Amino acid sequence: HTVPRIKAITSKMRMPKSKGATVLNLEHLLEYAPQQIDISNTRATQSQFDTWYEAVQLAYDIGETEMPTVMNGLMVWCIENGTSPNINGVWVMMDGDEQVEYPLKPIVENAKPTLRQIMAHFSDVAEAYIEMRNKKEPYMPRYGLVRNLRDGSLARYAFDFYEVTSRTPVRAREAHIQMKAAALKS
Amino acid sequence: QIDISNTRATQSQFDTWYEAVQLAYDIGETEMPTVMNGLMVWCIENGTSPNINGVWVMMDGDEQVEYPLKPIVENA
Amino acid sequence: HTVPRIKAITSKMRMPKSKGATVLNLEHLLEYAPQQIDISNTRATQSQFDTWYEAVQLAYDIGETEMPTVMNGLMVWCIENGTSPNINGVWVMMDGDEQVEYPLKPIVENAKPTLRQIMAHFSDVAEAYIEMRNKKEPYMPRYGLVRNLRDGSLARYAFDFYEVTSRTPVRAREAHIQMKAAALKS
Amino acid sequence: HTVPRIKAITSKMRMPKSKGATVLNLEHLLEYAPQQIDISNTRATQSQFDTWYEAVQLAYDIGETEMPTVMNGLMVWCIENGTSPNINGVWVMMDGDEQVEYPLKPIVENAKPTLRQIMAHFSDVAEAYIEMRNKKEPYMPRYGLVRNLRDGSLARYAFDFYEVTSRTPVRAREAHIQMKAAALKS
RNA sequence: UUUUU
RNA sequence: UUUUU
RNA sequence: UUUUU
RNA sequence: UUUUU
RNA sequence: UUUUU
Repeated sequence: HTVPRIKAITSKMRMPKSKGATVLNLEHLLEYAPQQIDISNTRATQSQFDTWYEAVQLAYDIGETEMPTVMNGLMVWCIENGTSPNINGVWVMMDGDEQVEYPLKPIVENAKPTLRQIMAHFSDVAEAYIEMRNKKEPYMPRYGLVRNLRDGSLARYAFDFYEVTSRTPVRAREAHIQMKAAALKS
Repeated sequence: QIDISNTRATQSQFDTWYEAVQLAYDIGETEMPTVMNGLMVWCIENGTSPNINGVWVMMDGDEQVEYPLKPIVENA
Repeated sequence: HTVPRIKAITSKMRMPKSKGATVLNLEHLLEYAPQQIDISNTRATQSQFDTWYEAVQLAYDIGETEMPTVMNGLMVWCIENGTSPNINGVWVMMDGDEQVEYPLKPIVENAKPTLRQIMAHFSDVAEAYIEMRNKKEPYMPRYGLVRNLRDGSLARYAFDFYEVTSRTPVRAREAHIQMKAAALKS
Repeated sequence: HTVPRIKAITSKMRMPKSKGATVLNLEHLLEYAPQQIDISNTRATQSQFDTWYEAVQLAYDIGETEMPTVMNGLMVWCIENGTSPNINGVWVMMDGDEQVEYPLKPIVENAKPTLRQIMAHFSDVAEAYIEMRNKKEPYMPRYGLVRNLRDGSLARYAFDFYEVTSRTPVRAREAHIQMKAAALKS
């Protein structure tokens, strides 16, 4: 009489078995819903990110409360300039009309496995920041200018450490693939 | 078709790998299937090349737990 | 009833967190609006520029009031001739119909990290100066002639130390990319 | 139900055993976290450093309070000039515009196993000092000039007694390897 | 910049 | 990033 | 995976 | 078959 | 390890 429903994982499906015992736990698998970025190797683990954050905070001898401002400045600077392992010298923050420099050693030396993977944690906020800045003036990150990005509307994706995810425009995905290929090309 | 395909590890090889990875983690019979769920999802996201090294990640809710990748690749 | 607005940075966005504490300061990030050229590594820092300016002023034994004229002349000379680290000898100013030479050592030796990055601070004024000079006669900087720039309308961008920014024509950006590639090519 | 964690040192690992008894103490090994430079033979032991410091202080008949200034001067002088066992004569400090010389015998004779290994204790402070000096003028240590170091940004690593550690740039590591090979080459 | 006989 | 004289 | 300054 | 991180 | 003045 009633219309019969179907289970997400069908009852009769070939399953990995060891010693004639199912190797997976379906009860947990159905409820296991980890975000794509939390189980990606292209992004530094939470432990690695915490280690790097603590190391950089200790290197600058900066307190807990002041560190987030430094992190805002570092994210913006990385948005402008690449996050390669080779960057050296000092990165710059603007305290209004005054320029303050911080050493880049602590950031690159403690960033494991890479500074790009560490900054991947800031990818969404970098997107939002570029969106905000573009709402008030033409703000193409310098990485996009180096790559000769002509779209202009792709500025929000045109930084070195952008983490490509499932919920990104296909246009943005293709643009970033092309940009990475061009940058890696000698 | 999949039980007589060389593109798929034999049942004996799969059992050997499963036992080796279970022994490497010092994990019991009951807890291993959860680790296998996490490993399958991680492999779904990231490739299954012989070169993958470091740690693969499971999510115990909002907490990230890492397991060494050596036992998985060396015994496979 | 009323149409509901949306925040620039959405409330529910993945954020970098260390020890279950947000790593960024949104209050400051929203108000953090640093110019693109003030946080660019392709441009010498303000401290480095001040150090170079002071060093060059002291080398010439020139006063505070007379230095800006020397800087005008140096900017024009760099517009004509490249800003490579190799330039040696004397650069030239015109005191009317009289030619006065200044040693190039102090300019190149004190210019850190590079003379190009130091002259990047003069990029906008160089643009304006080339515009002005072109309004009265054909004035293509010698760097554009060496690069065989045929457009003519791109003269305003055809100098060695032009700082490419977000608000530059796409035509100018492509032209300068091609010119830099040609110059670096052996 | 819960996701099972793993121990840093797995329970079932082959261990060195003598007479069927584990030779290592895991409890202490897990907590044993000695800095890399504190267990390196390329650096004089703390006892050797104390012996050398006491010997040099006694040779100069200088008090406890005045010795650190002499040590600052000696570190800077060693930064400029090499720390070979052959250096003889007097090393120089600047008391403003006045030059004061100290005999080099006490420093080299009491420095065991080598003066380079003794000065390795000053490596980090030498790095910082070169960084500071470079922030105000081009300051390449004379050892870098003798080695013909062209990078300029590597000045902070371009002294004889630099102690290569895990947290040093790969660029700096390669540069110092090349510099040491060139210096040792006849 | 030099290197155009 | 540098390498455009 | 890394390699995008 | 392997080689897809 | 030493050998870098």
